Amino acid sequence: TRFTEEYQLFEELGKGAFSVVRRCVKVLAGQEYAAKIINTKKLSARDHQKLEREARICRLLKHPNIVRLHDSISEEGHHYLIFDLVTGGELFEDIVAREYYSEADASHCIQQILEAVLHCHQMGVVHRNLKPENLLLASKLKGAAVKLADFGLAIEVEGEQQAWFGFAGTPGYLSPEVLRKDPYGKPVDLWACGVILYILLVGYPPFWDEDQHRLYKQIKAGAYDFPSPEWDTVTPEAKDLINKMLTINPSKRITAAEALKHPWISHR
Amino acid sequence: RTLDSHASRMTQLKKQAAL
Repeated sequence: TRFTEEYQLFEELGKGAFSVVRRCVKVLAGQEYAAKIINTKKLSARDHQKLEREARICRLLKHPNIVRLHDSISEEGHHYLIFDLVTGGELFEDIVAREYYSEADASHCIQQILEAVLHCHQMGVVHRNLKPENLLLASKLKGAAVKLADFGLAIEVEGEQQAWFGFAGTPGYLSPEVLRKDPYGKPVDLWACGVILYILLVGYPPFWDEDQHRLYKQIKAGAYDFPSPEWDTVTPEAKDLINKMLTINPSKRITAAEALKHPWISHR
Repeated sequence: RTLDSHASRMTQLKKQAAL
C-alpha cells in the first residue's frame, strides 16, 4: 500500500495507547513528518472507526496553533496518521523544567492556545481533553509556538447546542458541568484553559487531591484560590482572567473570543 | 501531603491519564 511506498521511518518519539509515534520522511519531497503508527490487529471494529473519527477532525483543522494532519493511511496491519513534526516536547515538561512562566510568557502561550481553541470551536470541534501534555512546543526557546494535539477525545457540536456527549477527559481538567452529568458544549474547554493558565503561572493546578472523589468535589464547588507568597506578586488582571475562565456556571463563563480581547492578552 | 509553601504545592503537578 501507499505509506511504505512514499514515506520512510526513523527514531521512536513516543509510546502510549497502542500508538507508537516515530519521525518519518516523504522520500519524494525530502520533508520530515511525525507518524502515529497504530497496531490494528490489536484493535476491534468500532476502534478502527473511533480512529477514523480522529482523522476526519484533524483534517477540518488548518491552524498555526493546531498540529496539522497531512494524510491518514489504512495499510493491512497498521494505520499511519502523518502530523507536523514538533520537537519542543510537552508544555507539561517545560513548566516542570522552568517551575513556572513569567506573566509575559504565560500570556504569549495561552494566547496561542486560546486562538487554536477559538478555531476548533468555529469548526464545531470541542477538544474535551486539554492539558499541558496535549500541548506540544515548537522548540524549547523561551517563547516559541504551541500547537494542540490528541483530538482522540474530540466531539462535533451543531451550533451553540449543548448535550450529554458522555463523561471523558482528564480528572484535573474536567468542567463542573461534565462531573454533574449535565449537558455541555464549547465552554468545557475554557474551564481547561483556566486550569492550564493557573498551572502556567505558579507550577501546580488550582484543584488537586490524591483521593479522586475529593478532587471532583473541589472542581464542582470551584474551590481554588491564590496562595501566598507566589500569587502575592501576580497581576490582578491575570487572576481576573482565571476567575472568568474558572466560572462554575458555563453560560456565565468567558468564551475563547472574549478571552482574546481581555486586557492581560491585548495591552498598550 | 503538601506544606503551605510554593515549592511543596509544585509537587501536586503530576501527569494524568484520560477517563
